[PDB]
Amino acid sequence: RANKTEIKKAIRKLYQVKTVKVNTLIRPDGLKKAYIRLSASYDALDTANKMGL
Amino acid sequence: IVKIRDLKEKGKDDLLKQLSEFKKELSQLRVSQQMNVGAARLGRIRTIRKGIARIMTVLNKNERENLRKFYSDKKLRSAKPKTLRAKLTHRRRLALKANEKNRKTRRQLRMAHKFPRRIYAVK
Amino acid sequence: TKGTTSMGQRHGRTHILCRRCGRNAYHVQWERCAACAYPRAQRRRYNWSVKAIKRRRTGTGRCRYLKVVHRRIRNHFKTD
Amino acid sequence: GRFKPLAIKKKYAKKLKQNRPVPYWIRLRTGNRIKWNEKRRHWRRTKLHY
Amino acid sequence: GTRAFRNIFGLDLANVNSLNLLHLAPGGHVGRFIIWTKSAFEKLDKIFGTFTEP
Amino acid sequence: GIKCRNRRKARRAHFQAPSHVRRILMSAPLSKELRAKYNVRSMPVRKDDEVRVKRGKFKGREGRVTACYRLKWVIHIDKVSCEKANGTTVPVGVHTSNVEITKLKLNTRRKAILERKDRS
Amino acid sequence: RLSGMKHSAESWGTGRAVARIPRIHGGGTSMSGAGAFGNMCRGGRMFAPTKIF
RNA sequence: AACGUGUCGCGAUGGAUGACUUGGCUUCCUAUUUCGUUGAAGAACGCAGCAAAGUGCGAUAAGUGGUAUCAAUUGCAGAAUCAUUGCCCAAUCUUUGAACGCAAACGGCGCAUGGGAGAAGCUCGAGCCAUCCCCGUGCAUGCCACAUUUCUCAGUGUCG
RNA sequence: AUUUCGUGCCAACGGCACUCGUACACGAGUUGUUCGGUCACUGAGCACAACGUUACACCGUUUUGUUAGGAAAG
RNA sequence: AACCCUUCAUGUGAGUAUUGAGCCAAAGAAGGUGUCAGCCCAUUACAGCCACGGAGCCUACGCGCCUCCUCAAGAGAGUAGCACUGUUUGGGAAUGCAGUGUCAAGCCGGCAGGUAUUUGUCUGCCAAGGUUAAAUAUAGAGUAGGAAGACCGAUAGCGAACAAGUAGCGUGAGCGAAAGUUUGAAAAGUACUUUGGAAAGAGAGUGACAUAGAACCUGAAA
RNA sequence: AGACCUGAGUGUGGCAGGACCACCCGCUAAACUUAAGCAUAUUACUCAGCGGAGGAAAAGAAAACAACCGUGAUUCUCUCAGUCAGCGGCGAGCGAAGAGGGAUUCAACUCGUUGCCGAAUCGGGUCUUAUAUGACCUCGAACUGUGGCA
Ligand SMILES: [Mg+2]
Ligand SMILES: [Mg+2]
Ligand SMILES: [Mg+2]
Ligand SMILES: [Mg+2]
Ligand SMILES: [Mg+2]
Ligand SMILES: [Mg+2]
Ligand SMILES: [Mg+2]
Ligand SMILES: [Mg+2]
Ligand SMILES: [Mg+2]
Ligand SMILES: [Mg+2]
Ligand SMILES: [Mg+2]
Ligand SMILES: [Mg+2]
Ligand SMILES: [Mg+2]
Ligand SMILES: [Mg+2]
Ligand SMILES: [Mg+2]
Ligand SMILES: [Mg+2]
Ligand SMILES: [Mg+2]
Ligand SMILES: [Mg+2]
Ligand code: NA
Ligand code: NA
Ligand code: NA
Repeated sequence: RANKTEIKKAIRKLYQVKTVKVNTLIRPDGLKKAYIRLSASYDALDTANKMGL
Repeated sequence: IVKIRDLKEKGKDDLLKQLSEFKKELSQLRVSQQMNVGAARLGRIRTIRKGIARIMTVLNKNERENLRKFYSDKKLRSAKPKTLRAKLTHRRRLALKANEKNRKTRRQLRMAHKFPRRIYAVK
Repeated sequence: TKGTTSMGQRHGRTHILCRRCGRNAYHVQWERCAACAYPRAQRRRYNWSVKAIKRRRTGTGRCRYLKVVHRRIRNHFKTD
Repeated sequence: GRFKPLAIKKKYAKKLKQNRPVPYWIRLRTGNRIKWNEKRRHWRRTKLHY
Repeated sequence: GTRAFRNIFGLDLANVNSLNLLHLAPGGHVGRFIIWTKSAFEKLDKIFGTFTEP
Repeated sequence: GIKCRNRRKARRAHFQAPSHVRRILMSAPLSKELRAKYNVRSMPVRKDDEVRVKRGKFKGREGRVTACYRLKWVIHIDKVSCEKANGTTVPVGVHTSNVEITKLKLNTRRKAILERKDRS
Repeated sequence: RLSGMKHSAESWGTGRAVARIPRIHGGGTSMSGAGAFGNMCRGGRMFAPTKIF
């Protein structure tokens, strides 16, 4: 039930990054998936390592 | 882990802080769940979830206690939220009160006083 | 051509799912349910089908609130 | 086709998740009576429409 | 005087007033072993009467 | 109070008993030495207790109680076991009415029970 | 009083090469077309049902 | 001769019979005995470490709280009075439904009021934050009483 | 309504066959300021409100410029 | 221990069974436990003992204090009645009711008194406003408990002893099953060798019994 | 300009709808069937349809029976009684009441009207530990009559 604007603000609060685009889809099993592109000043690989991926 | 006896004394600000730390710790556990975890790390998810529910229980009760005290006066008696009023069945809330059901007229009062019940026995 | 050939001429649909009961009985064109009579406030109940009545009556579902209030009555609304 | 309401899409999603076998560890429980999922569905046998 | 003689398996207790035929003739067959207390024995003349005595 | 004139009702109450009821139903007699000391006929069994089996294939065997499998109405005793085909060792269940208690794991709550049941 | 008689069975009539007993309606149940309502039928009503008076 | 027929011993196919029974049916009795706008009954969607159905529960989601008892639960994990178990006072209670802001094969669209976030801009990292976005509450129709410090009106109705 | 994709698999199924498969198993896949719909139009039509009728609304009227004996504009 | 003889073997689950001694009973009561149990377990009682209890109900109409309170007229009007029509009743020259028309009395009143009319007595009541426990129903309802049965015993008894108003069928209103997981006391649910791609076969092993091997007690007929 | 009457808008506090429906109360209302045919009759003032409650409902305190040496609200039970009561193509069929023995029962009350009074009544606000059957105030309702005594 979340929308794009709420997702973008939640990401910054949780991980302290700035984004440039959010794309969403609803999966066939009912879940919602989001692709989030970070700004060039932020490294997605560095953030994923901090997350624990 | 938390104990309900310790959460009782803490203030609202302290309880709200402890809620945020528990929610953050739960989020990290879900991330590891997507990867391979191990049995020990898979446990304590229920422990964190239980602790969150205990903090919310204390927070809600304190709020409801404050509202009851605020409206604890005969002045308002109608601004009180319906959820705070005593809930019985729908029929019991409309039936008749104790004082309304036993009302007697002036003639009824005098007759009852003049001819009271007696206990007599025979022989 | 009224048999096998005519089965290939059936294209649309008369009924869809009902918002109040399910059951796939909501007439699309007439905008009413053939099972619960929605959007009429009263639902259907006929004594020429006691089998159908016993399928829908209370106790065939969850009774989410009735369980609570029945226990409160048994304990004469003990409080605090 | 392409069009379907989100409510209808959610109903189909629940039926997809139901179409799966019984876990192996369920059969080893004390006093078990379940051997296989009796409510399996195939898209060519039974329709269920929606 | 029943308390001592209850719990004894195979012993039946009865009251001289309200004698039961289903107990006196089990299965329809007559002739049952009956033990009489002295007080109950002396009451049989009054309860059932005699010949030429109601 | 499970036993009733209704056999159908008595059997339903026994086999659908909750966990706290099954604790009482799984009781064992005390030994002669314990009876002479505590003056109690029998007590419910618990883990870390010492028992001696009196009825069945294991007669005269002694051991310490390892588990109280209430879901299977049995107790597990160490050194009372069987070998599998692979060589693994598995415990064998024994009904609690076939054993007797020789040593009790004392506790402040268990001591309260013994004083409750003291006939003298 | 309702035992064995809670169906909507009726006779198929003559000309269908089957006996004239009432038969259960519907399809897809293995109960469809089965004999019903008779004291000789499986799941039917017994002869002279017992009463409490 | 082969095929075919018949009797006996053994073996298949099939699921009768007997013995079992936490189920049904029938009769009788006892209560601090009878739902809902303080949102019912029903209907949908979700929740377990491994969890399809069923059961319990509702984002506090196989449960939080109180109480009595005490060592279990168990398929494998895993934790070690506090669990489990029985009962019950305090709570939570998603989307709907009489369904009631307006609609509806739409997880759609408002008005009023109070909050929240804010990567533009402004002022001195901080404070104000426009557009956009999120959340709480109120807003159906009819009928009854009141305007208690006695609200605003309309009639070539009757007077003045 | 997952039949799509990859890997594996041949018990049952594809009236013969299978090493193949729309079969079985385990995991994956559907990205929008501009595309279609709603936002935001009227049509053949429908029927909430109001009124009337009916023992009983679960009935009738409701686009020929248009509701209602009709004070419906905030 | 299977056509007969010889050698060599292998075979009896769990004592609630039998026998002999006791003991309890204000308790002999019917459930569980590897076979038929008063004394292995749980139960079986007050001829009782503890904690909790916010509303309600009962008790010198329970018991104190303050406050309050107390000790000539008339009688139901579009009503009753009457006519016609319809329905209803055992009610028959009309039992009750409904519609329309007509429409009272109270200065010797009105209604009833089971055959119509007019007249006079006698008897009993006083319509057209309202409230009210107990003894009664529960003929397909509930919420919690209890008690049972000369009943059925898995094609029977509820459709349903089982994930049953489920699977499945129909555009829909609706229709609606089959199926005891009853192996064994206990999974001790067949390690290992050998042939086979696998499924399986031949040996070995567990178990009192494997012709008790997993939809596994018994296992009939065609 | 100001009253009264009639009628609107808004605000404050409340209530109705839906479910259950075995039993109970009010309406509406068949045919199969029997009559060896069938139309009045019967099935039946039943089934199906609509509305409304409770823990029970409904009834209930004489404009009642009787004709006696008189009973005394309602409900229910045995009986009266398948009736030498009665209705009916007088066919098929149908069909009660009073009395009598019981269950229950300290069971009974009061609006209007008549006579004597005439806001002594109600709502709201404040005080008394109190939304008191108390007190004070009230150009609020009520004299087109609320209350109290016989
Ligand atoms: Mg998109
Ligand atoms: Mg045709
Ligand atoms: Mg066509
Ligand atoms: Mg059409
Ligand atoms: Mg479709
Ligand atoms: Mg049957
Ligand atoms: Mg083939
Ligand atoms: Mg009345
Ligand atoms: Mg059956
Ligand atoms: Mg059946
Ligand atoms: Mg209603
Ligand atoms: Mg009700
Ligand atoms: Mg005829
Ligand atoms: Mg004939
Ligand atoms: Mg004819
Ligand atoms: Mg009444
Ligand atoms: Mg009749
Ligand atoms: Mg008056
Ligand atoms: Na139009
Ligand atoms: Na008249
Ligand atoms: Na009816």
